[PDB]
Amino acid sequence: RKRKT
Amino acid sequence: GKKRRKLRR
Amino acid sequence: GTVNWSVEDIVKGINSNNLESQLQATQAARKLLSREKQPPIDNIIRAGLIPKFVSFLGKTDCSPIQFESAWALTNIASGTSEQTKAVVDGGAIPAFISLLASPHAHISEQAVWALGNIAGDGSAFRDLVIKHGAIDPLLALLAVPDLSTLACGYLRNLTWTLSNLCRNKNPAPPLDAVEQILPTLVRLLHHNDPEVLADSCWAISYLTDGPNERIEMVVKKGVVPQLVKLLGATELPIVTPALRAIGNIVTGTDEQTQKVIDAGALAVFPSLLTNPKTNIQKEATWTMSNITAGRQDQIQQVVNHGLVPFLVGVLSKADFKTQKEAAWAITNYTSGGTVEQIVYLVHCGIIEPLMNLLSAKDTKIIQVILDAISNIFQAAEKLGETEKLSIMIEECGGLDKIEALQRHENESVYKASLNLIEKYF
Repeated sequence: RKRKT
Repeated sequence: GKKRRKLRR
Repeated sequence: GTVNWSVEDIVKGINSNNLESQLQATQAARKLLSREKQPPIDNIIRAGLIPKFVSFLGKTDCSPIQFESAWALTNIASGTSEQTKAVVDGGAIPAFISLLASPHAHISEQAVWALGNIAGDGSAFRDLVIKHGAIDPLLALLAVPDLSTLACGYLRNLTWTLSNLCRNKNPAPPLDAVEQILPTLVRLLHHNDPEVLADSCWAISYLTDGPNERIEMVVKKGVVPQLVKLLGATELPIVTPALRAIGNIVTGTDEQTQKVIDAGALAVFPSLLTNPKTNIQKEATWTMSNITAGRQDQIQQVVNHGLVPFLVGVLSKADFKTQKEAAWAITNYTSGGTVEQIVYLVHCGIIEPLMNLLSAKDTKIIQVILDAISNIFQAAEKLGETEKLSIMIEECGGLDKIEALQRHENESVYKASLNLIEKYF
């Protein structure tokens, strides 16, 4: 789910 | 800003 | 007296076997290189002058020619990569690291500035500067009881350079160098000078970009609190890197994210998500999307701070890049949320502006919104309300939009669009 950067 | 030119003391 | 010589004049004098004759030419060259309009860097380089300048740096006898070389060489290093390379090839680096020990503040300052330009150029030079041992004496300039006894410009320069030793990412700076720099960094993060605070935040920002192991290093120094105070600053040169630091931290682990929330960051976001500077708005919404991509405990904190209305707000009317981040915020939220949480999102008026963005020349976002619209319906099935939900979507013109998307230049877009029409229309 998390999106770097 | 990555690099910097000195133009006066 | 030494204003506007020819480069031919500068060469003739610097080649003379006369130290005062050389000093006046090196002062001519410096005034050339620090003029406002286009400085003649390539003629100087091509004149063959970098090596004689580099040698003047070691003339501890003549303090003033050290300064003028340092300055000249600084300004050559401030140009293109090919140009910085000329300075580095001359053997400048070990020479400047020597100058850091100088008893003359204005000379050590200049060597700081110069190393700054050299490390600023990119990963390879940054790493070379560290291999030559710059970090030990740089930090020793800061070994004082109280930073305020240092001169403004000095401190600011010194901060800018440390900041370039953290910059440039792949390859990220050596873990060993980072471990050593962080205490001084944390200390600068607490100094009251907006420029010092700006470049400190930029450094942290640089460090916290990348792998979660890197994030941990920083967060374990307990700077997350101070970062959030900076988040509420009024000077946009401070808020911007402060915000990018916080936003980097919350791409990491849930435990890392919770340090940010626990530190009260969410209280600042109504201000940040309605900020006039577009660049702030876009990065604040991006930050939100990586919080709503967290634990249900953590999503609920987004809710309690009344941030969902602000997301609905950004979805409604920001510039497109910001709206693109807002979609992710909503998709991530509907991926990890309670039944009750997805209901709240709908009750805050999420459906109408979600549909307007189905009319956007981008597939990437359409893919995102469709996935979001899906998860809402799935929560609608678990509460038996998919009737009322499909009405809303039609009553606001969503189905006019959705239907026409089966006829779309894309595989998984035409797929998921008509997958909805099947199961619900």
